[PDB]
Amino acid sequence: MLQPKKTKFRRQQKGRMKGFAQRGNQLSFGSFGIKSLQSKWITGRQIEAARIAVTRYMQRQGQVWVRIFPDKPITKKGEGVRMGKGKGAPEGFVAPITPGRIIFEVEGVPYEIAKEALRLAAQKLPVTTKFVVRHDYDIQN
Amino acid sequence: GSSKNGRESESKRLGVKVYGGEMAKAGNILVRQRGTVHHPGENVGIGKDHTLYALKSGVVVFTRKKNDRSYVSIKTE
Amino acid sequence: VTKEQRRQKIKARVRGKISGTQEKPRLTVFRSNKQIYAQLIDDIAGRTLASASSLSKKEIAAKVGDEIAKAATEAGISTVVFDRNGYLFHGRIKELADAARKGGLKF
Amino acid sequence: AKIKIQQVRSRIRCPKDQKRTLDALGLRKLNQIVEHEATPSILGMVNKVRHLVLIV
Amino acid sequence: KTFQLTGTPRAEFGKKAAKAIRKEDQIPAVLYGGKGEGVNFIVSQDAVRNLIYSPEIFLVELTVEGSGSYKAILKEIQFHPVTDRIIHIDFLQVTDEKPVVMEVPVVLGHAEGVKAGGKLSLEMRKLK
Amino acid sequence: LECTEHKESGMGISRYITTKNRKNTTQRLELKKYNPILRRMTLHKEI
RNA sequence: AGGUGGUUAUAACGUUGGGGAUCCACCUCUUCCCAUCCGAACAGAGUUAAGCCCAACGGUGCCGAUGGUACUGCGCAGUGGGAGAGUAGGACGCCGCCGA
RNA sequence: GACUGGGGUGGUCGCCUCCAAAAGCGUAACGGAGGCUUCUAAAGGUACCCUCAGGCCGAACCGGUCGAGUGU
RNA sequence: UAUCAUGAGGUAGAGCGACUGAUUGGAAGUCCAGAUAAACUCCGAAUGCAUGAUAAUUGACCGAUGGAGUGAGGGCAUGGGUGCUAAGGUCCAUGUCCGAGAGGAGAAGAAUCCGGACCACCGGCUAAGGUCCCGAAAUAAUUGCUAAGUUGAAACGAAGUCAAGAAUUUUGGCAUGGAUAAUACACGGGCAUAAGCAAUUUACCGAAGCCGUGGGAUAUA
Ligand SMILES: [K+]
Ligand SMILES: [K+]
Ligand SMILES: [K+]
Ligand SMILES: [K+]
Ligand SMILES: [Mg+2]
Ligand SMILES: [Mg+2]
Ligand SMILES: [Mg+2]
Ligand SMILES: [Mg+2]
Ligand SMILES: [Mg+2]
Ligand SMILES: [Mg+2]
Ligand SMILES: [Mg+2]
Ligand SMILES: [Mg+2]
Ligand SMILES: [Mg+2]
Ligand SMILES: [Mg+2]
Ligand SMILES: [Mg+2]
Ligand SMILES: [Mg+2]
Ligand SMILES: [Mg+2]
Ligand SMILES: [Mg+2]
Ligand SMILES: [Mg+2]
Ligand code: NA
Ligand code: NA
Ligand code: NA
Repeated sequence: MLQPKKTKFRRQQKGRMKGFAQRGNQLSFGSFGIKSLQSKWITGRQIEAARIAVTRYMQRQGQVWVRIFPDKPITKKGEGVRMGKGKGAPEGFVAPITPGRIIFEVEGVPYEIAKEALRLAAQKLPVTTKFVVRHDYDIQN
Repeated sequence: GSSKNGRESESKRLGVKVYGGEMAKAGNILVRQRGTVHHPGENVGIGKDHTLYALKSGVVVFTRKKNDRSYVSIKTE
Repeated sequence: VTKEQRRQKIKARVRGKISGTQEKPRLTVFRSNKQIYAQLIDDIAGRTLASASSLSKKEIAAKVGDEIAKAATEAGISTVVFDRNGYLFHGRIKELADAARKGGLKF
Repeated sequence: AKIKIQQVRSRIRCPKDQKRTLDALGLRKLNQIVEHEATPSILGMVNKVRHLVLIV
Repeated sequence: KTFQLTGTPRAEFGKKAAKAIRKEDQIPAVLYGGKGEGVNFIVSQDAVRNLIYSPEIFLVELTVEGSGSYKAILKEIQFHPVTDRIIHIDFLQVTDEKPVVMEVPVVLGHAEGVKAGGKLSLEMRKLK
Repeated sequence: LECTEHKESGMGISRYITTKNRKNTTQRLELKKYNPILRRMTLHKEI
């Protein structure tokens, strides 16, 4: 699991994802990446599946960065439990993301199959994605 | 299950009662606060619970100084 | 901690209470390793109304206080208020204050 | 100087502050015309009820 | 290591004006620096082949129809969060006094280097 | 541990009501407060 | 070259260099005023090194546009308001009173 | 006895503080977190005098540069 | 109610070597670089609020007294909590409507769009929405797109087609496959290749809204 070791409060109110990402929308540390076109909660299971997919490809060269961390706790009520009487049982952590936020990024890798590895990662996510490249990258390496 | 919460206390109706530019009389309460969020100045007293009140009649003035400290004073005559 | 910030702390504490007006003006007293000074101040427009200086020395301090009282009586000041100005009210400060009391300066 | 304001849309489902602005202008009926000096206060009322009135 | 750019003056300001300018497939830009005042002008997306390019390509000799001509560098570029299009450019006017600060690509041990317009003050690029 | 005690030795009578911790003060309090009859006077505990 | 104020540090901190018939400060001595284990501070009866004052430095801190963007009122992207951060840069104070 | 996403079971019932609360005040939920049913003869009043807590250096102690306490 | 003037905010947003708690690389400290928050803040709006002065405007604001009813609410929009970012769910806040509200369009609908019914009239103008027939008014004019009778739900696939580009490739418009159960089925129906979709212009239809004519009633002057 990808989650914090400690938190001040075990519970959190469900917020409201509002607009576009104003930070973490440009490509630092890397050359290629994927941005999200939608607003959604992303689970650690989905993140690990996407990273495993992107790293089974590409062999073991290059570097892979995930730039979102799930730290919002969520609960679920249960079967036969009626409404009310407080919060339900914990069910892990999620990361809230907005359009324009970069999820995954890769470096040190040829473009033609970085485009394929990132697509393989993006097929295991509940958001529509967009491929992005650095605005200084040249074709001849 | 059950919840271990559900408690609250009554709200204390704090805040600025007379704003800068208004006319106040002697003994009028100007600010209700917890601690000196605002400080007393000329012709303004402070009570046991840090309540700011006017010693004389006049016009309430709010002013800021170093450390962004806010002072409340009464301008008379 | 140096004497400058010590005396600045004491001066701020004393000015917390004391202040001088057109009537009842402030009476600052400066003491150095030699000589002494006294100044009568209105703390509204920042105008000094009278002063005295040296230009044992308990006699010198008492003479300075009496001269300040004479200047105050010449300028027409009946009541004053006197601040420690960072010094403990003892020694030359006490002597100068007693001399100002023995003169005019009804305070 | 004098300008003419004519109500063209209904006040139904409009908020009370807008209804009271219409009253302050003096418009109580559809297709009613009032005449007022073009002071900044009157212009502010017209701005507040711009989606209901016409300058004729 | 020398680019040539043309521009036209900008008069209206605000979000409505900026939206109109961007809908006409253009980018608002500002040139500031040195002494005296600066200028606000309009660049074209097609006219820009500078930021989307491998090398530095500094010294963007600028010709604004509302004033004279100058030399400057890419100082700040604003991108859209989603479409990743250019929405605003800011230029730092370069003078022979007070040499400018730049970021220059490295090799392998070689760089592009700069001495004219910018005497000194490089930082780095792609140090990996 | 805390308790209410009274001040006495008036001049009708003059009483002052006040609390005191008995374990902290096994002894009897004595404070000169006032007499609304005339003036200041010493007042002692034990009512 | 001191004291005493009004201006929320554009006023503070720092570095480097310059200062003495007297202005301040360090400086000798504790008998009485007073005082702490300690005259270090509080209390009294040769110096410019340092405090202090002067100057140069944009260094550490402060201030900070124009433009754009976020957000937002109007029950509509038409009509109004408009940041924060950042970037240019500004800045090593200013207005009094008494004294010599 | 009442409340109660039917009732029962469980939990709760007065007061204080924060968040829910939408930048005046006020504002609900079996919404999210905690406390109280006291204490001080000084821990009250006043005059005077002091300044925590932490990091490095040397061996409870000497010196130089930026959170602690306030009974609960 | 509006305008102007004055005043206090800590929300949205933003930012966190400006603190607290999380987080990421880093090269137990430290340096550099990501990034996060209802119970974080070095910052910080738009609206809202208070006071005063003007203007417009009703008229009903305030006192004191006679008489009450209500104290089961509901839908929609916005800001939120809760729930599963489910419910024609539930709990608050700000508006609005149904309740207590008729009339017009949507085939037929309590609260979606337009609009507040004193009475009469075989008069006229409009609103939303419309103008081939059922059914009032254009088989009006001009310019394009669609060939699916589309028309009158998504990841994900060809790209059928038009258009705009750049160095294969992007970009939008309209279509197409994904597309699915039980009495007989739908653009309301006929039917339409425009009578579909997009844009513009002019006429016209269209309500118990407005005007006209006749007749009453209730108040303020
Ligand atoms: K601006
Ligand atoms: K409790
Ligand atoms: K229908
Ligand atoms: K017809
Ligand atoms: Mg409270
Ligand atoms: Mg019951
Ligand atoms: Mg509030
Ligand atoms: Mg926020
Ligand atoms: Mg509010
Ligand atoms: Mg009831
Ligand atoms: Mg009820
Ligand atoms: Mg309901
Ligand atoms: Mg709902
Ligand atoms: Mg009913
Ligand atoms: Mg109604
Ligand atoms: Mg109807
Ligand atoms: Mg007609
Ligand atoms: Mg009709
Ligand atoms: Mg009518
Ligand atoms: Na509650
Ligand atoms: Na700013
Ligand atoms: Na800034």
